Amino acid sequence: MYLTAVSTYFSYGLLFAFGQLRDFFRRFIDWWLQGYAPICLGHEDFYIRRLYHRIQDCFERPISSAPDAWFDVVERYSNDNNKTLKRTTKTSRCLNLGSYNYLGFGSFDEYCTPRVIESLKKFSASTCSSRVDAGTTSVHAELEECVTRFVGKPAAVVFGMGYATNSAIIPVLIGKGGLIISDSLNHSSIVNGARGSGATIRVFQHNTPSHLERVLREQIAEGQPRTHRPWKKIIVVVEGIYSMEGEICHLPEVVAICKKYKAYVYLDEAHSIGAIGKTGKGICELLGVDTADVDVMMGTFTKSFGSCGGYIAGSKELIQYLKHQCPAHLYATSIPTPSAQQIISAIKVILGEDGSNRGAQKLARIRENSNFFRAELQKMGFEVLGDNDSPVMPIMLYNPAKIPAFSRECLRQKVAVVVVGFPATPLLLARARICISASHSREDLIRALKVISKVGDLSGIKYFPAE
Amino acid sequence: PPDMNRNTEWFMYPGVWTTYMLILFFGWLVVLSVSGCSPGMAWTVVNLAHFVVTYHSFHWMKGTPFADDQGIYNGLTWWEQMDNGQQLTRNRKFLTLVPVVLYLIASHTTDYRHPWLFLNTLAVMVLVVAKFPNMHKVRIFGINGD
Amino acid sequence: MNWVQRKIYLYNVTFGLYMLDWWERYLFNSLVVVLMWFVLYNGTRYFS
Amino acid sequence: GHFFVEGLLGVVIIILLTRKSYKPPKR
Amino acid sequence: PLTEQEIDELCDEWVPEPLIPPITEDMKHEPPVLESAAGPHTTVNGKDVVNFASANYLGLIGHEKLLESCTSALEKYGVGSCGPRGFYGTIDVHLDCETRISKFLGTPDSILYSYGLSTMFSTIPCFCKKGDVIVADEGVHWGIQNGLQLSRSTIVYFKHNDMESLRITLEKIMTKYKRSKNLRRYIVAEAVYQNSGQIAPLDEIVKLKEKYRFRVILDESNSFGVLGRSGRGLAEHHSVPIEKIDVVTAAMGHALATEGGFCTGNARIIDYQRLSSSGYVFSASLPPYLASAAITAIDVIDQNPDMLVKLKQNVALLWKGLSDIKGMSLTSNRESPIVFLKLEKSSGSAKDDLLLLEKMADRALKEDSLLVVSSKRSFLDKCRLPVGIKLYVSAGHSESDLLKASESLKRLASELLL
Ligand SMILES: CCCCCCCCCCCCC/C=C/[C@@H](O)[C@H](CO)NC(=O)CCCCCCCCCCCCCCCCCCCCCCC
Ligand SMILES: Cc1ncc(COP(=O)(O)O)c(CN[C@@H](CO)C(=O)O)c1O
Repeated sequence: MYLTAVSTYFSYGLLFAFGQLRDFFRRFIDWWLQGYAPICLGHEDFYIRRLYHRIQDCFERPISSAPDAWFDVVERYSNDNNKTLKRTTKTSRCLNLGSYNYLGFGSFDEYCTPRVIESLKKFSASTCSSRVDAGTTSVHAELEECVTRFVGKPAAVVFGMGYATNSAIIPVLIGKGGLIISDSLNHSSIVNGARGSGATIRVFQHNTPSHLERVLREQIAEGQPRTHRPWKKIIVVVEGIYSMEGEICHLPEVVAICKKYKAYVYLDEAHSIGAIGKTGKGICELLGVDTADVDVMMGTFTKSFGSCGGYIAGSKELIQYLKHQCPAHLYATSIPTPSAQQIISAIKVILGEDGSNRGAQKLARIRENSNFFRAELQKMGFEVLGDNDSPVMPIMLYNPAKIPAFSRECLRQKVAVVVVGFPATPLLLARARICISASHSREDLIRALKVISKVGDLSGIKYFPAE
Repeated sequence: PPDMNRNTEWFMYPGVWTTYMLILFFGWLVVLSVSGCSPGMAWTVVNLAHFVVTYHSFHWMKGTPFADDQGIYNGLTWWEQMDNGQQLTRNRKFLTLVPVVLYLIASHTTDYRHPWLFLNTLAVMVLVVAKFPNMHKVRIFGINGD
Repeated sequence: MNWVQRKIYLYNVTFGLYMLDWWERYLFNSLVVVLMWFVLYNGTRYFS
Repeated sequence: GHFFVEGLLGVVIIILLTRKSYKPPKR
Repeated sequence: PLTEQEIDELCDEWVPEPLIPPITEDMKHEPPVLESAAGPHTTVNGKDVVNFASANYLGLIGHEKLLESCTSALEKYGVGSCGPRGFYGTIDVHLDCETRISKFLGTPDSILYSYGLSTMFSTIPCFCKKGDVIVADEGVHWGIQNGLQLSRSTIVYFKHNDMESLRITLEKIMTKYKRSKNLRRYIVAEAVYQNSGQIAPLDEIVKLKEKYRFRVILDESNSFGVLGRSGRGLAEHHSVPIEKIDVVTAAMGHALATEGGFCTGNARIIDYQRLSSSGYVFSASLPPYLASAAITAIDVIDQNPDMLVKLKQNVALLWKGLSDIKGMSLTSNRESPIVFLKLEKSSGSAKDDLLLLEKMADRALKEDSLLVVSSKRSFLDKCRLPVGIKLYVSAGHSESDLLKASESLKRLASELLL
């Protein structure tokens, strides 16, 4: 793991050198915008033109089918010297290892979709109005009662986007004069919501509760930066599970410290609300944390319930305040009615109230599939991140040129994966995420493992001894 | 605390000093091999190629190539963004003592002949002066000031 | 794909040559060959 | 001449490599 | 250097404020709960009401070709897309919808968003950075000002729809920054203002931008599909080529009866937004059945241009029947479908005026079966335009219930104002 670092730095330096060399001619053969400033300066997008454009076919692949265990991938064929990949006919059937349907709700199933269609036949796909005006229907009133009695809090609100649920709610809770302490690896919606408020932002080391206390004591003993005024509030923000890393938060230790120093806890659990937990109640049911010890609880309906939107769960007073001062509730358009019927029906299937047993089989299959896959990868020699119970499990690649090689050798043998590189990760740590679904069968996973073994032999990403 | 700036946070992982030295040994071997010459005339080329690249990368360009951080570092060079602006840290000391060591090698192997001694001393003085702790956020006569 | 054709593939992805243009890698593979004969020829006479 | 400058520079090296890090003050 | 025992006492002495302030008795009201639709004739509480609070200006909610188009997409794709546009979240209907939009407007490329509110607080920070200069209208809605605050640039404001003020401000900027000539400069406006119901004078903004070398970002949500002769927005209403506007954004919750938003412009600008934005790269993509309804709506608008003639007649008729109001005054433009009634001689208080309007909306819904909308401003909102009552008139409203909304609103003003 030392020669791997040396090779990674060497290859990135080679890319840097060649990109600068080509940029020194491009900006010189332009002498062979009528007073308008350029959209973007030459070096403000260097890695989009010199790194990302080289490996372009590995992203934004169109699909012509529903996002299920198997799907159809359209192929692209650019002619203009690899500038704009445009598509053709003639798809190919691949195995899905890159979508986010953890519980398998992302296609047509025989309970949810028939009820979704008859709600659309009656409410017509949108209300064209906000929730405070004409955007509240019967469906919207029933959805919040369903979310409340599934998350375990006195009250809840539902919004139409999950990025907005962070970036428009955080400004309402804290302002100038307050403090926000954030985990280093929090999502971009949290960071943008924190910047959208006037509060001060400090950060603590990822998932290390002994540094959170060190930051809290130093910030409380000093006060606001130049004028040592007391802080009005402190809010600590964590995530239930971290998808790039695959790991679960140390939530009991965080909640014990926050009570000691009188901070408020904001929990973002979008990759964990349906996936983990014995009855699928998230991280609080798995780690035995009392749900009255967190003040705000947020989630998304995209990863497990096969829909769109987000929610905030808290106390009665919090929700009454938000429904009076929140910009997303006052100014936006309500969540579409056929897209709320989906969440209602998915919660009824999980809770077991559809009069069937499919909701327990889904929860038993997602736990069984991911444990088997993670235990099978580790004995082959791969470096796999994650704890034990997550459904997402990255594989370390480390070398920038091993991203297109891995992706393109998997796709030729009908397996579809996700890879991520530099700008989005640290320099040394490119990886490939694997998302396991409850709709994958046992004889699909054996085929995927057989392909990935061969590809990892060729690329040389078996960094540990086998068994 | 964690760095929170992709433009500098990578410089703390292992293997970076070793790769810095290996690149400079590889460059010397390339200069010797492509155009047969003597060790001194090769260490001079390495010494003066390490000045153009390093000065432009560390002390001339301002800002970051990543646009998420809207423009918060528009007025800072890469050297001034390092370690959040804190002075005389470990990595700053290493980056300061590299041109000094690379100057002695290029002088003792060239027998201190003058045609090259002027250039090899000018490079080192310019490179070391820009890294003084009191030279922070200051531009000379307004050049590269806006 | 036999042993040599395999080790060449490994070298290409380990040093970044795989995701470059044909001339960019051509300008590097030849520059490495020039460096190799120099070492293999100043070790049979210089140290002899 | 050819060995006094080397000592001169070796002195400033050991002066530099002993200082303690610090950060600038506020307003 | 504090000893470790002093910090314990210091941390024990600190006491924070509550997460939220106490909930007073005047801020726990509830809105109506609808059944059966949101069209011009919806249903509330078992009674039949006339709706003036939904923004479907074309009357497309409940259209046969939209139900038929959405059913087929629901039977073939499901409901969600399960990931962002950069990881297998690109279904082929997204690629068809972007092409259909840009062929309607007459541009090279388009880009789709999953939330209609996010298309403006993710686009402005994508172009404007810390050193730049933005000139905004002062009347822009909250989505624009959030994007203005997230982009760390310098913001200057000019008075609402006042072109002398805009010219003065542009000359003033083009003297302060006369030194650095490579300055990025933008003008931010809005085709029909949501907070006033007034129409931007675009033929003069274009003359002024070409004189000082500025770029325009335009928000066409309440003009797209209603305002031209053929529906192509404000540009063909003022007869300016679409190429002179640099960025055009819109929301699909108005007049297309859908959800989402788009942006349109060059192939160079659209390709830069696909890689560095925020509601496009870090959010899930639009559900396919919502994109499959936009395609059918754009076709229906493109084949039936007498809807846009009928909308204007409805607006003019409501103006003819509402001109004898006593305590109020019409302060909106005569073409826009957002009729905005103002409150003349305010009671004096910033919170006693709102109580009067909230009371006169409730009585309208209770006694006469009318849904109207009154101003609701967040404490994060920086708009200082007057408050009042708004009516969203659509092509689906009949002449019978169009003079029912004037006769019922002239009666509560001569009885609750003076
Ligand atoms: C072909 C083998 C190597 C070829 C030599 C070229 C390598 C030169 C390294 C460049 C270092 C750049 C440091 C900061 C540059 C900033 O200005 C720019 C713009 O803000 N930052 C960025 O673009 C984002 C930072 C990402 C840069 C990291 C990618 C390159 C990683 C190289 C490995 C680090 C070890 C080398 C440290 C510096 C070595 C100096 C080169 C020696 C000169 C060679 C001449 C003989
Ligand atoms: C904490 C948190 N909050 C929000 C989101 C995105 O919300 P949305 O799926 O409702 O857009 C994600 C996943 N974000 C996805 C984008 O869909 C991704 O880029 O991986 C998340 O982890």
